[PDB]
Amino acid sequence: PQLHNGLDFSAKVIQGSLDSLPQEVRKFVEGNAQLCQPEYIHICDGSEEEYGRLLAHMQEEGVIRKLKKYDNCWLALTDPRDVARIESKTVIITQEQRDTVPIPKSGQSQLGRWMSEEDFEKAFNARFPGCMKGRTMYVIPFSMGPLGSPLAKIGIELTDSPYVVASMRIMTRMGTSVLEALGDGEFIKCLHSVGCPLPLKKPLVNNWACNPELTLIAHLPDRREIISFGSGYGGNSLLGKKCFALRIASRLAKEEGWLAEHMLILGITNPEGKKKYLAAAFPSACGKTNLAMMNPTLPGWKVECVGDDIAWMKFDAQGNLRAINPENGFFGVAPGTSVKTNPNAIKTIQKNTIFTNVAETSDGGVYWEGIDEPLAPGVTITSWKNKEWRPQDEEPCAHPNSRFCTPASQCPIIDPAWESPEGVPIEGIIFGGRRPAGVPLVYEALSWQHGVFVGAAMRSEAVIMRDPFAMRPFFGYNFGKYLAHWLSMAHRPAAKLPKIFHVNWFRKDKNGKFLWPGFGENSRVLEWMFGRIEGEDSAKLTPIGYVPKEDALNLKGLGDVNVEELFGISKEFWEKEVEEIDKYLEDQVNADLPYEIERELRALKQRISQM
Ligand SMILES: Nc1nc2c(ncn2[C@@H]2O[C@H](COP(=O)(O)OP(=O)(O)OP(=O)(O)O)[C@@H](O)[C@H]2O)c(=O)[nH]1
Ligand SMILES: O=C(O)C(=O)CS(=O)(=O)O
Ligand SMILES: [Mn+2]
Ligand SMILES: [Mn+2]
Ligand SMILES: [Mn+2]
Ligand code: NA
Repeated sequence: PQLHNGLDFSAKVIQGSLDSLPQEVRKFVEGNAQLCQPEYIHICDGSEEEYGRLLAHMQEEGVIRKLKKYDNCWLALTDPRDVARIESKTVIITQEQRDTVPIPKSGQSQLGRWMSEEDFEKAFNARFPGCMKGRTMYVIPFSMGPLGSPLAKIGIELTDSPYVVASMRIMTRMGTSVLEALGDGEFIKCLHSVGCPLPLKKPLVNNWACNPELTLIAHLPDRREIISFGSGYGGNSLLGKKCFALRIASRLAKEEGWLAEHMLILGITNPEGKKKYLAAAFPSACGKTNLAMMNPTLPGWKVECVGDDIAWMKFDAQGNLRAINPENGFFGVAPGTSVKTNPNAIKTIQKNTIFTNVAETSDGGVYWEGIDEPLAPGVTITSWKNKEWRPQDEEPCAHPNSRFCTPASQCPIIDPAWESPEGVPIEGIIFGGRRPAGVPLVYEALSWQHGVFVGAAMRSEAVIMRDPFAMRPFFGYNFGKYLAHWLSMAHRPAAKLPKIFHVNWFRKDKNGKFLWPGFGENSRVLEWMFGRIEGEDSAKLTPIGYVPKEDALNLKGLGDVNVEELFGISKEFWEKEVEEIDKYLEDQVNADLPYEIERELRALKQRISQM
């Protein structure tokens, strides 16, 4: 088979074996080993020992610190240049631009960023050759969704970051059982490098290898490849999450008749013990995680979490909309997480949890803005920038996009069906964002077509930005075709279309205070939705859809909440709103805008005119 050694990197394999790997997985590893020139190859087995030893190695290297207050919890602090998903360096490669984004009239699309094959190939060749010199290439075999669910898909991530390996063990199902379940089946090829070959040319900040200048997160859906360079952070480096499970998957979903969405999934149970599942799409930093593991204030009600971020949904042969959480953990925002805003998070993150860019207490614990847990006198705080921090410093102690990475299995209210291979049946879909004015607390769509329009029309504070379906950063293909795909669900055989709602937690009076207390009190909104799905006559028709009737919302124990301002619908506001939606859709979607969405816009405009 060889004149010399071939492309045989067997000699550098430090765990597992290239002979054990399926043939196509072997080619992927060896081809990229030849390209990236790692010193060693580590094939991940997913075991506790591997995990423990990896964490101890990172500990030795100064990459993570042990949080000695908790049971097996860890803290990573990044280079301040590498702190979040970067949309501007995120691209999708296709033959035709129009398959990736609609061609905007104004010239700049907000619906994705296309790059040509030719331009990507140059970018790739300027980055990856030799990029892993002196480092270990980890081979991470992972399943998005419960192992052997008919809805689950398998990936292989190659990375030179141990932090990514650890984080992927929490956020996916990874190891030898995935390889065994995979066999000779297809898989998504995920390549990641932090982009800092040894010896280091540039100096390392906070022991966090990254390369901001060359950062590029690419998707090649026709090759089933995700190729990410230069960032070690979250959605840029944990390739199963946004890159696979939203961008690549949304495209697969369209081709195969299912849906891959930026949605939490929760089970809600009323005082009678009657149970329904709801899916909800809010943009990043707009409260999915708070809702997904809500502690409902209303007596007798019970919320259980299936997932807090991604939903894969498909109508089964019975016509129920079946949803799975393709993730295995929560990669949740840390700041804001108190006992009051999110008690079930506080209990999940006690053990086996990795923290990134939060502050550290002198007694080995974690701190962040809005934690609402005062410390004993004498307890001092090390910031996320590794410096001493008093409450009267100008800066925050934790970065605003600082995160925890915690196993889903540890959540006290994790739903008993959260790993059922068939998924949970969705009966309602909720859209929402941050709107300080105009938009009531809750309303219900008049039809599937109106509901799809409601999704398409979503807007949210960062400056109120457009974020249709909470998917603006994540569409794997043409948004217009995405809308067509959603609308097509109405013509499926026996499909039982969920009720669609829109919510707004963030409406404010003219002094800028929140008109609604929210958090646990949002169970009062979910009550209404529950009843409306049941067929109850609790709804009054308005121009924008159905709102709750007077006294239909249980406001017992809230007292003097202003229903007037909170449910108010202004003609003047909504005239402006429809005009802005019209111009956006005309500019950003144009020829790919489905007729039915145009019709809903014309209908909404007409209903508003009659006010
Ligand atoms: N006023 C109000 N704010 C809320 C509520 N729920 C969440 N928030 C706010 O939303 C933020 C937390 O939401 P995140 O966890 O960042 O949002 P997310 O949707 O999980 O974001 P990703 O994980 O990045 O997708 C904090 O600023 C909270 O104050 C609510 O019911 N009322
Ligand atoms: O931005 C989001 O919606 C996230 O969930 C965080 S990340 O996975 O993109 O880093
Ligand atoms: Mn070393
Ligand atoms: Mn998200
Ligand atoms: Mn979240
Ligand atoms: Na560090």
